[PDB]
Amino acid sequence: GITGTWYNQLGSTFIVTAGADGALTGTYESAVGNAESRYVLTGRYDSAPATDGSGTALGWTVAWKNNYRNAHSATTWSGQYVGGAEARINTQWLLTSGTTEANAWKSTLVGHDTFTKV
Amino acid sequence: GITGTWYNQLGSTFIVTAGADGALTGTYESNAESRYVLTGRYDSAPATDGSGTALGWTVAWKNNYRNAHSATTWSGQYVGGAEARINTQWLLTSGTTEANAWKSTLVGHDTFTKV
Amino acid sequence: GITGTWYNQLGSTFIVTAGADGALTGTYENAESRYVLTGRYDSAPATDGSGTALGWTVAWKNNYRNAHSATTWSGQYVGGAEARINTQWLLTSGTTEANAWKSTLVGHDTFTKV
Amino acid sequence: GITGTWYNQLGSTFIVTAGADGALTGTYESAVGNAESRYVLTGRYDSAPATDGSGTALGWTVAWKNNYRNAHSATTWSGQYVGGAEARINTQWLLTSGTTEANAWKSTLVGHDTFTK
Ligand SMILES: O=C(O)CCCC[C@@H]1SC[C@@H]2NC(=O)N[C@@H]21
Ligand SMILES: O=C(O)CCCC[C@@H]1SC[C@@H]2NC(=O)N[C@@H]21
Repeated sequence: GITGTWYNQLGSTFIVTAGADGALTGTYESAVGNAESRYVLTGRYDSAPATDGSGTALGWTVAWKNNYRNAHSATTWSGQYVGGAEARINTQWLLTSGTTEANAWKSTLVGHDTFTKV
Repeated sequence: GITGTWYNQLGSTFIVTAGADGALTGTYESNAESRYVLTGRYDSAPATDGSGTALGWTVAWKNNYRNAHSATTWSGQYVGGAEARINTQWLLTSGTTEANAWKSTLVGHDTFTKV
Repeated sequence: GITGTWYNQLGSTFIVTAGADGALTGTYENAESRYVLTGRYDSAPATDGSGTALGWTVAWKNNYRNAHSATTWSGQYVGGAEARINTQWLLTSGTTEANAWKSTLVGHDTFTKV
Repeated sequence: GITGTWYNQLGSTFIVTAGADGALTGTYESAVGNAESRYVLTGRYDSAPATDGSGTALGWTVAWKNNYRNAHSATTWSGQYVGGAEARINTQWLLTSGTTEANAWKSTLVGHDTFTK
């Protein structure tokens, strides 16, 4: 159910596969920031979630370097899948750049993404 | 210099291998009962100008014994030198129902040291 | 633009007055559910269609309840017909040190005038 | 306890007064970023915290406008005061800049400061 192709509000594309032991792998395509083309993502998810109507906790990372570009940045997404009519992944993310120690205070962006398969 | 074992101040320990393909893999020890698979990515080609190396990993807090129905992501950067550290901000997201989704997510920071 | 009554999607409601010198003052909503708010905004935003930087704080104490916590919202006002306040918030509950790593929740809210 | 002069790890100066009512008032001066001289802050704190040795939840905002400069941004600190031989305010902060709709994805920095007497 998590496996498949997803989109967010910004129009990025995130092609995950959810493996057996809570492994998340795929590519990420973002509509924004220092980034063109596909980046490798990997993460993890809760492979044994709750029956009680609770969602499925997951997260992934993307290092924004590929064969064409290196932003010297990395983003992590934290959130939960929710199945149903409109299945969706509500996330919060943290994007950190490689900064000198004098710029580390301003090294990290925070934001939230919502993914859907539409 | 990311490869190796790292300690935070909370008593948590992580062992990670920094692969040549920007891969970050290892275990997180929050007692095998407490070890969790870690997976992430890092800037395999950092600047040499005094910048740290951006990185992120994730841990889903399920293993063969427990499941907290949650996941933590770390996003931060490796800083070399004789006093090396990984400085991070994390997001802990819990499995909740929709009416509880506002209370799904803890934020924090950790520093990691080679010790 | 900001001054007035804002509603989020959780039904919850706040009324604020932005004073000329970036003050934000109002209440966050049932008497028992009303709390004092205070914040600050950029009283002189760019004129480039950037929104208006602002934030505020609610400590969750009133004469009826005390949750021993504070929420702060950091976001920006985006005016016009359909105005929105898009925020991010940190909720921190007083904790012992031992539990301080789990002291602070994060999320986001979007408040509208309707 | 909370009332006083505070500094963070950045060499920033946080000068705050806590009201009986739960109001925070004061001035912040940051060592870093698009800032010089003092800025107005306002906040709230729990004016009747727990008895369990829990910290005092609190928060404040600085919109970064003063007569010297304007960064079109606001930082919200959220945290707790911790009494003791080493009084300390541990916080997480959100710095949101006014951005266009297009750049809103990168409007908000997150970070953490701890303030010492
Ligand atoms: O460093 C860069 O400029 C590249 C960052 C990638 C864009 C971010 S990651 C969080 C958010 N979600 C997206 O789909 N895009 C942005
Ligand atoms: O937008 C700007 O450049 C002004 C922001 C002020 C710098 C920040 S606020 C969070 C952090 N704590 C400090 O003492 N300084 C920085």
